[PDB]
Amino acid sequence: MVLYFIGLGLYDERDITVKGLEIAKKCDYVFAEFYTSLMAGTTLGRIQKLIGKEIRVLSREDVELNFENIVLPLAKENDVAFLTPGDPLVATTHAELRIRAKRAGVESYVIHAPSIYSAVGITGLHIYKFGKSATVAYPEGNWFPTSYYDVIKENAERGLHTLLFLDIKAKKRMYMTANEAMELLLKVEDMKKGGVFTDDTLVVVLARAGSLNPTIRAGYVKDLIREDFGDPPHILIVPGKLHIVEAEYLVEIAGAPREILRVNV
Amino acid sequence: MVLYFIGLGLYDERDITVKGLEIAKKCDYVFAEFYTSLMAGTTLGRIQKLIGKEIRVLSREDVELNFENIVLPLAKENDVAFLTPGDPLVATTHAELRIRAKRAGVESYVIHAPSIYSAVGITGLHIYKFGKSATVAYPEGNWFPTSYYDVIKENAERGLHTLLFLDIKAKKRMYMTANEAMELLLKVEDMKKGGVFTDDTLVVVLARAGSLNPTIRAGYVKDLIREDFGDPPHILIVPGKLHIVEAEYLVEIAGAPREILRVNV
Ligand SMILES: Nc1ncnc2c1ncn2[C@@H]1O[C@H](CSCC[C@H](N)C(=O)O)[C@@H](O)[C@H]1O
Repeated sequence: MVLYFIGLGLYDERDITVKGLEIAKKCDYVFAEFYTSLMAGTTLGRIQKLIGKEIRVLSREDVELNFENIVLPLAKENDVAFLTPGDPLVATTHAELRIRAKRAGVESYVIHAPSIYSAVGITGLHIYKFGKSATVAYPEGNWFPTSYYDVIKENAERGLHTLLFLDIKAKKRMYMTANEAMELLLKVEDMKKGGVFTDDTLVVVLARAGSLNPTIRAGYVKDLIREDFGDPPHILIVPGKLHIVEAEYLVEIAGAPREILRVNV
Repeated sequence: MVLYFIGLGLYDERDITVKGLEIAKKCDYVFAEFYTSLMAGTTLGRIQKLIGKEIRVLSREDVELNFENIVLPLAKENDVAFLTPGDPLVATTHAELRIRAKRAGVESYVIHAPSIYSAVGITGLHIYKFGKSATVAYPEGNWFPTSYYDVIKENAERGLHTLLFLDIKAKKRMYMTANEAMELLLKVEDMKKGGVFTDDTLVVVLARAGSLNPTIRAGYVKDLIREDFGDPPHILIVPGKLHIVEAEYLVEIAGAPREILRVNV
């Protein structure tokens, strides 16, 4: 009687690890949530066919409010798996669910999978140079989130890159595009005047990481803000000072303006 | 005409993704490098058996000096796979290899897999709170590198966690232990006296991430410096101020002392 937290990866059903698949295939009950991220290259049906089990999808409320009443009860007398997009413990609050598991006397194990947090390495930007991360949240009513702007400022001041997770409204089927994120950032800039994000700021966009042909683009906000980066999910990155090799990759692979090759050391 | 960069994941031969395995199986030639890191929970033989292909292992020199003479020629007229521990392109030197492919008229695609960079999510520490990362290198002769100490200092003063990759002598398969890293840091502290790493510093050790039975331990240096965390690899994290939820996970899951709930939050 145990509970497995198993990541499904970045884009499609084949992004699950072999370990995760073999373990999922032998579980008695399989649950999953698809509100923390978007797997744009698969369907519930394909995932179900791969693991050979029926998958009960849980809503954010089911998990946050009733994980211990829906999943844990079964884990006390059966092998249960809880599937999630990407890595189950990255940019989610699922780690806390392991405490609930302990309290219920249920042992839990974690099976990792490709995460967008590390996949950004495909942009050519050195992973160790990424600083604090942030999420660009949709404004709601009179509330306009701006914390992410300060994160960029803090990292950039230290010469570090900033990974910006983009908002998602699973129920409404709304996925924030890199374009919308840029528009919001420009609005915060006009409000704060920190000189952190402007039309001349160099940015990198990574869309549908995990697919064989993800969209990887780098350039100035003024040029990319109205560019079509394809279907979601998208992630936006605001690089700090570039090493020469980072600039070379952005130019050669992400189509960045050749002028960025001339770094100001 | 195609080169696939395929990640092998965290620990053993089943940490490769289903996508990576199926693609590797269909490749005409398969190369691999084990110098950026190692796969401690498996062997080349077990990886070969899973993929059902002979694996040509390449040294750091083979890759950095002769990638275009060893791998690319075959990729020109065949489907070739290049396996790497973890997630491809996390290691800083990997990215440039895609430019080499482009220069040789070879298409390249990246197949992601779990990376320790994202797997640390299992420590319960929020991924967004991780700042710049660093590597603790073994001092040698008259060379005593200490830049990693400064990374911790700069992250911590901003309330961010610091991921410290530990040194490895790839060919000899000798891993720096978290204990050795702590000893080194106390030594650097005694030299810099910045009050960044002392007996009272709270640290988190993650050993054998990817395994079903990783060791996750949190506590003060004075208590953990001589503790046995099991077989390698080891990762050391120096967290910044903790969110109560992070602290509760460290206490409940990582055996941290209750004291952290009042001292480090
Ligand atoms: N394949 C992908 N391509 C681009 N962005 C992605 C992505 N998968 C996730 N994201 C980004 O991350 C956000 C979800 S955050 C949850 C992340 C997940 N646990 C993981 O490990 O990846 C999305 O709204 C999007 O901005």
